[PDB]
Amino acid sequence: RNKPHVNVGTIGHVDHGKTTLTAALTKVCSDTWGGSARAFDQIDNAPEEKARGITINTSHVEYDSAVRHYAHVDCPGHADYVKNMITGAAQMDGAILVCSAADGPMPQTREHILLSRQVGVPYIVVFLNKADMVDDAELLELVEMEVRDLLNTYDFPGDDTPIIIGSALMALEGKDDNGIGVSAVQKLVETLDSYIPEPVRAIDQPFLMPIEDVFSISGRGTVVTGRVERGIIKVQEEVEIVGIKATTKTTCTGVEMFRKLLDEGRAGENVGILLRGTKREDVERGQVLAKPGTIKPHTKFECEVYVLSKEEGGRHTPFFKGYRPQFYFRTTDVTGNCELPEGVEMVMPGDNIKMVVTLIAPIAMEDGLRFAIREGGRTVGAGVVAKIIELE
Amino acid sequence: DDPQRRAYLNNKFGRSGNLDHDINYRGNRETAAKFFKSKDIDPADAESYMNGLDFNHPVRVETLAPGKNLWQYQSPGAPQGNWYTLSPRVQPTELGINPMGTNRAANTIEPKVLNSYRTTQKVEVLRSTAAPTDDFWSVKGQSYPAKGGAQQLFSNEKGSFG
Ligand SMILES: Nc1nc2c(ncn2[C@@H]2O[C@H](COP(=O)(O)OP(=O)(O)O)[C@@H](O)[C@H]2O)c(=O)[nH]1
Ligand SMILES: [Mg+2]
Repeated sequence: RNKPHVNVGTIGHVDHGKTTLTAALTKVCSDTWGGSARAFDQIDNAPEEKARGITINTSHVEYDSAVRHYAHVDCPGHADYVKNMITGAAQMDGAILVCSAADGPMPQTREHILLSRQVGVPYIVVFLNKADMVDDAELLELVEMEVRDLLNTYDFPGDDTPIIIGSALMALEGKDDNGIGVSAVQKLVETLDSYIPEPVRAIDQPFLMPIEDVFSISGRGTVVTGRVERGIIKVQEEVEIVGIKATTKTTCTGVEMFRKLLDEGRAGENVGILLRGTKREDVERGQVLAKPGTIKPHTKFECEVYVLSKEEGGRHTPFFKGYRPQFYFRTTDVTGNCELPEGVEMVMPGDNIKMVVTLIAPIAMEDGLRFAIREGGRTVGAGVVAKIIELE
Repeated sequence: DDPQRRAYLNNKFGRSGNLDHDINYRGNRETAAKFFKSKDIDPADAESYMNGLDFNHPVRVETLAPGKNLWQYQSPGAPQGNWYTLSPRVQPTELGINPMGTNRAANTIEPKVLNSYRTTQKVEVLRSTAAPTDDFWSVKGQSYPAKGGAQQLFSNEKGSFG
């Protein structure tokens, strides 16, 4: 059978049954659709992942359905979820919000929904855990309406959102009394198959390549070198130079990899593309080559940012309203102002906040784009474009 | 979704209006329970202590450096309590406690005296606003209702504080 990969994870409050639901998922999928089961204790004892930033205790597991292959992520604590979500360290094409029905919604639940909205998690399936401890169905109905209200609150289709009632523990221990056990988790996986759409492949995305360097020879021409992030660039294709200054229109006359001249340049490849009728004064760093009308430059945008603590190499001092840190976008450094959220004027190193950044130069950007925040060239924070603020 | 039934459920199960409020409520209660389990004893008493905490206002766990001067009302000749107050100008009723307490050996009822303490070590404390509770303790016959408007501090590490 052929099954495509899909990235998911468990999010919710502490002790609501995230890891338990993970172990239940791998167990039930192993017993039903086949595969290798995983251990609760192994996942709970999440090993440190070193990444390129702050150390995040993250557990990766895998389980196969009838038609899909699922890569799942779980974290012990809320901080781990903050660091893991805000940074690119974990990509989720779908999120599984597990909420204890016996305890009801909790601060980290709503905060994880909010973070899912901000960081760009596009779909959320809700698993109402601990339904074995509740005899009154009316409570399940109420909590359902509550989580639906939370989803509707943060621009998630809570009215159409699939909510599944069950118990991760009762499902893991293989009893399935009533409808709560392995049947419920099976319906969860099936729901992952039916509700969460298939991820668009990076080679099928519109073309996007951050210009790393520019070579110009007066009479001969100018070639721009860098690594292709998305899509494929072909010879004689029209492309847009976006960022820093006014968007320009050009045509790719040739693709060059090392010595070789190629028919095209695909994503992941480090290439140099020749631009027709262009000059070095026209092309700068940080600008990107893109499919026409797929990207645009912006100066002012709302984003979610995480400040590095003193231990992980961050600053020793909080922020102000007039803070002007450096912002690292793809391949460039750009100075930009920052506006703090309402009611707050001081943020300690280690916090995550909703910040409104106003750059001094327009950068070709999209919603969900992760970026860096640096001081004196060294990373002091990391963020992600929550939403572009239009000026019209 | 049709209302009224949502109202039916909210009124039935305790819920009061906006969800965010009850969420913060639950979060604060959870924080209190977590503190009580994490630091020393967590038996039956934890619940009674919990009754004394108001969770509508935020109750947060905090770590206190040494040299911080805090004070507490205690009955004459009574052993050091676990509760403390930040400011001396706080009325006893505001702290969820009776203005006066029982005095052993004497066996007499006497006004609680404010005592001044300093931190000799770094100690973990549970910040919280007092709930309006009935104070049957410290008075054998009198049960005393308390306004409970003021902030409180809790630490079972008496040696660290006293
Ligand atoms: N009684 C009961 N307990 C449960 C159920 N599901 C999970 N738990 C408990 O919840 C605890 C927390 O597990 P979990 O939330 O998955 O760990 P986390 O991912 O690190 O937050 C576990 O120790 C389980 O004993 C359930 O259906 N019934
Ligand atoms: Mg866990």
